[PDB]
Amino acid sequence: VEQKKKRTFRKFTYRGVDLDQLLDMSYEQLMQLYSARQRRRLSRGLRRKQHSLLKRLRKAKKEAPPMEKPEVVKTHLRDMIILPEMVGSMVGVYNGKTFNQVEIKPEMIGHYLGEFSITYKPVKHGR
Amino acid sequence: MLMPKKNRIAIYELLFKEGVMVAKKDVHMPKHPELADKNVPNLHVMKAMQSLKSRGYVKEQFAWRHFYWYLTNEGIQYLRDYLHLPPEIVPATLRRSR
Amino acid sequence: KKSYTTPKKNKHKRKKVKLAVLKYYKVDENGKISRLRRECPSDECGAGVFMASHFDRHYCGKCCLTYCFNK
Amino acid sequence: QQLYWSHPRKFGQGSRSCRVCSNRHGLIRKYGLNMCRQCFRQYAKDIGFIKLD
Amino acid sequence: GGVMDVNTALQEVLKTALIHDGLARGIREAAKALDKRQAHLCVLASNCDEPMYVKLVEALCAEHQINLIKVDDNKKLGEWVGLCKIDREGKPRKVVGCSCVVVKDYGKESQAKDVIEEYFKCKK
Amino acid sequence: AIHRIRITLTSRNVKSLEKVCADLIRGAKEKNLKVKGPVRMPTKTLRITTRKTPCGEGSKTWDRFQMRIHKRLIDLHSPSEIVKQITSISIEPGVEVEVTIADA
RNA sequence: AGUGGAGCCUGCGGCUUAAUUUGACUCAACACGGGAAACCUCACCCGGCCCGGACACGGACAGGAUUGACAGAUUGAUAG
Repeated sequence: VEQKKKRTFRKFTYRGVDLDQLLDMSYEQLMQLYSARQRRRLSRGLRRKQHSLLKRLRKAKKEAPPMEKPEVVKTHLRDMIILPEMVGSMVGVYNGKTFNQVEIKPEMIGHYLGEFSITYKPVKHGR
Repeated sequence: MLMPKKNRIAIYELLFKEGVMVAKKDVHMPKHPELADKNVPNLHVMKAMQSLKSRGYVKEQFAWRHFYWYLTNEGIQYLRDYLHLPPEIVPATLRRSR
Repeated sequence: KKSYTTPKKNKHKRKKVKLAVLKYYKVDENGKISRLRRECPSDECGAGVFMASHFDRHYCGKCCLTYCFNK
Repeated sequence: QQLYWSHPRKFGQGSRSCRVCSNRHGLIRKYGLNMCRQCFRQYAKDIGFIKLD
Repeated sequence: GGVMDVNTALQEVLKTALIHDGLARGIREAAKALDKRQAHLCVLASNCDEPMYVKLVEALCAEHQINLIKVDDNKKLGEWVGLCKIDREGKPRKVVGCSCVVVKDYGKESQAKDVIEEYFKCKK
Repeated sequence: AIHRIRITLTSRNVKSLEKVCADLIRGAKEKNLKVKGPVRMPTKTLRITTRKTPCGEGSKTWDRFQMRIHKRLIDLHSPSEIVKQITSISIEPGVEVEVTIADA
């Protein structure tokens, strides 16, 4: 369960780059194009000292067949912006007290992990 | 803290010769004043001195988050033996007399 | 109070069983030391140090983290 | 067996403290004082500050 | 100077070397020190449990200056270097061996140092 | 030759500053150097504003301390060392006096 | 001149939250704690490292108390 033409129908550009082209560019060439939030993170970060986390992504994607999703790979970071390399993995996105498990589909690219995990209820007062 | 008794002797010798030793207190610090044991937060210098202190031999004055070690008479005698250097070698106090 | 307690056992100290340490080389008569395990050529190596056999990794613990045959 | 025990701080009020205590909020960094206001009140005599107005 | 006795001549050098930091105690340190030219004495035990220990030491001695003088009891050799105060009913680190030890750098002139060196030269 | 020398005086204490300035001027001319006379610069009012109340409940009470640093300079023109020499002596505590090689 | 009415902001109550750290309650509590808090901070909550178990005394014990670490397991962390 990975890449385009599969979990997508909204499609077109994220932000300037069509998902076809996106998925077959590297993150290098991605930040060059139309990307401003992502661009700041990658430039100033400079590959961003989340090294081991990213390697755990590749590891469990590899060891699992490409026909199925990983064994789930947790992270504490949720400020990670989805890059085409990641896509098709299944990411435990920490909330400081829960790991919400979210498959990263081709429609999520350029968005943040954190936006798909909640710290917050739909809010009630007995509602 | 931990660390060998080569670092400890170096600190003690410097206290003995100067007659003062100083450290400062922060846990985000990397490095105590007066050489230290070198880009480390509050610990080795402080702890070596603290061990020395427990057994007597040095008087510690604290104020403005800094540790001023002031060498005592008994301490001059103790370090003289520990360092095993000749039985007067002058610890930088007694000097000029008023 | 926050959260924070942990069990221990020495989860907090190291002993690595009780260690074999230096009991290797082969000696015949007086006096020679004939190679056993593997030896590590570096300048940060000692002069009776070894590479732990652990096959397809062979690493000198006198070296800091480096210097590894995979043969 | 320390591996981490510091983290870079140069950001916000949390990167500095008073030079006799640890405190946050209202840290005078002007003129290189580096004291919290509460402490500065007691030492305002010693710096040379004076009230006439 | 002096001429002392032969067995106490060793002990003083062992004590000085420990404070200097240069007394190689127990097999791993002893062997490493021996196989380098820093060594200038090797005092062995021969009352070791499993004398393969002593055989390895002697083998090591052959290369990088041969130094041999034997003394008796492991525990005495340990004590001479210093790991106890020789005071009180207990000590926390009390009397236990170190067996064969090697001395890197005497670190003082005259006395026991001069005795052992002179003895070693005309011996070998 | 005559050399242009600038004596800066900085302090906070009017009366002390003033009678240091006096002594420099009077002793200068006494064994002949330039008199000039003081160029008063604007006193700078360092203002610090703090809460009077630790732990803020009650009323809004504010305390404002000032500290008034005073500056003056005097430009003497006369020869090299004997300027800075005759001036800077005869004073020790509590009024800064700087003698500067500045000005040609 | 308004304020109270409106929008938003900020503190406060109540609810909700694992956490909404917390002081204060007519004035003499309440954009008040110079408090414009991203995480860091941070006290709160969800987890983990480390000993800074000094020193004295006892035991273990240099045949190895303890320190470090490859790769693999792991985990937020190829954090030995």
